[PDB]
Amino acid sequence: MGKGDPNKPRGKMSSYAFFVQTSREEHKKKHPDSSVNFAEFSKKCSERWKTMSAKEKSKFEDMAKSDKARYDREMKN
Repeated sequence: MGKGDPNKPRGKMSSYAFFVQTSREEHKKKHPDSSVNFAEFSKKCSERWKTMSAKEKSKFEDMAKSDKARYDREMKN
């Protein structure tokens, strides 16, 4: 609806975005000569994120809501 703005801030994030952001940071540790683009990796992380349970996904859902609520106390109230 309205993410990129000229002066206003941007939208919020989510747990699905932190998954590829945290899974990509743990790739260079064992992938110095490997091209892991977003699709070449987001395709594999989706197979695990879709099978992951609430016991593991909770670690990403708690980090996404922490920033998602911060946007409510920025332009409104």
